[PDB]
Amino acid sequence: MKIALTNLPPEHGERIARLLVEEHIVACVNLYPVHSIYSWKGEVCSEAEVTLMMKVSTQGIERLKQRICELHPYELPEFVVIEVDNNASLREYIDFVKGETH
Amino acid sequence: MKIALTNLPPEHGERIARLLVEEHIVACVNLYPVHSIYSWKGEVCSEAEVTLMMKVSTQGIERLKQRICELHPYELPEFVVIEVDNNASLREYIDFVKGETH
Amino acid sequence: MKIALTNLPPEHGERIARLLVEEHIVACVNLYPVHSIYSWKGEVCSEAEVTLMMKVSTQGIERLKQRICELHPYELPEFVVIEVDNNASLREYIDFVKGETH
Amino acid sequence: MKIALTNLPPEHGERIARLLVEEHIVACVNLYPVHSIYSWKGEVCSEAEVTLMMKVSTQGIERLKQRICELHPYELPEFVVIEVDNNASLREYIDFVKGETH
Amino acid sequence: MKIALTNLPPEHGERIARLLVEEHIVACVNLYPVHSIYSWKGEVCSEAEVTLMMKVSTQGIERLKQRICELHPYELPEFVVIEVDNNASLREYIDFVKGETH
Amino acid sequence: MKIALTNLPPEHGERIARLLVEEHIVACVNLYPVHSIYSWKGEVCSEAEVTLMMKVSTQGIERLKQRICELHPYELPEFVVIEVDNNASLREYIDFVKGETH
Repeated sequence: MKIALTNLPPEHGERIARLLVEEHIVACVNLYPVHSIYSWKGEVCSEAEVTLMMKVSTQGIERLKQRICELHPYELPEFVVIEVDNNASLREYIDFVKGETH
Repeated sequence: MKIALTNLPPEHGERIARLLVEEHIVACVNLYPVHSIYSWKGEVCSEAEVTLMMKVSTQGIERLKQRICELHPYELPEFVVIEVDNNASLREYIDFVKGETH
Repeated sequence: MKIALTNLPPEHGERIARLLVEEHIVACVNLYPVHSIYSWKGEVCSEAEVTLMMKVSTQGIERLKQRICELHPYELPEFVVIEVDNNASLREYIDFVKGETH
Repeated sequence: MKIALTNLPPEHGERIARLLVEEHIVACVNLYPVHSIYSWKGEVCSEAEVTLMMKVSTQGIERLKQRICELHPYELPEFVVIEVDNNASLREYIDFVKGETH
Repeated sequence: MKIALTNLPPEHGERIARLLVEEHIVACVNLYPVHSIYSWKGEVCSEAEVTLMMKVSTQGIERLKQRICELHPYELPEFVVIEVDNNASLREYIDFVKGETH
Repeated sequence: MKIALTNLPPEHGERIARLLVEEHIVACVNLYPVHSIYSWKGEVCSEAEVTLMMKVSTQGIERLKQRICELHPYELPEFVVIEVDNNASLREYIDFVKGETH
């Protein structure tokens, strides 16, 4: 399995997280609000966002990336994938994540 | 060192995080609330949870996993381990984490 | 690219996050509050902190570590670097992070 | 002006807040996530919710109540009006809140 | 009804809230984490706390105050009652709050 | 005592709160992040802000208002005073709030 992150305006975060679970593209999402500061086209931007921490099988990652890009309101969305130490994690939890990712 | 994640109902999060530090199974825990959406036995579940981001030596991970499973109220708890780039991290901070993990 | 974490008292979190983006040492920071429990010099410490989740090019990490250490109010600050699965992430987002990291 | 409070599931909180601002039923809304513990039909319930702290003109309250009852997903919604000390508050802020409310 | 506020250390906030709901001393509690900055014995204090926003019937307030003073870990606890506009609030919500309070 | 509310950009919320406590203009401040949706000059605005829930003595309110207007970065700042039921609240807490306010 892996963890994937994106950030969404709070309008869309929950909607999109819900869809991803309904469509079984991810097993589980944690959402929490966040304050983002970034450089964009020569300016320091400060925004209210929600982070989606998404739990998906390692092979379901490509499909997730595709879907995020379809649904995401930003020209250039964040999609950052983090590697999980699968063998140090709880075996039955990874198996669960794999099972719910169709 | 590594980072480990679990999610707990807010009732147990703080209690369990406190124990793990008192028993020196982890060096440090960050707790923050989270909204979780996941698939479970054919249903979309939506819950209030607290994420525990736990900082532990690389070899203390097995013991942490065992302890989490003993204390965790869920049939199938989340326990996800994330690999840390140890050499790009601050050396003295990893040494601290190692030292507090007995 | 990589993700880097530190935790700061809420007094300094925002200030420091802002500087790092203005100085183009990181592309983007997400800040969120956190409750931290850790062992320090024989005692269980409980504090209000803010987590800075920082997005930086893989080679800009050394400079970030140096800067964090210059600005951070703690004797021993947290600086934890997490490896990103660059090829499973969105290519154009990594390119963006690289571009904003001077 | 007055402050009104409601709690919504995260899936509806942001959507509904947005609408109330756009329709000029409230001047401003502050949303923040919350863990709700409540008694309901003989069960202790524990939910992820988002609080909407709404700023509205005194004369706009009944419309807000009406609209909240229309849009709210719950059978029995929360609508709680908090008493503002209008003389002690800042005049220009109250005026702003009056001017954005219809 | 009225709203009552207190702040607790995270280790006690969730436990205490749960009790007050179970004992039917409050109908509902919303908890959310908070950073507290306060003056105490000549020191500026900075703490992680969790706010409990409690819904109780008017006649239930003194019991709530009494129970808060019994359970609260602090020498001098916070107990602040906020004035609800009962006529402008939703009747059925107030009634619900009355019915869950003893 | 009374409760006063304002909202600030995250870059100023913590700094300003700290000052008001140090100068003994408020006894205590609770800060928490918030997503603000508000109407402003014909635009629906969506911002990251931090709420300051401030505890002050009744006679200290005007100074607090004055100081908030001085320090606040916004042209038109939020300053909203919430009505506390002083008899129903805990006497010793009110007294503490009076004693820390000048």
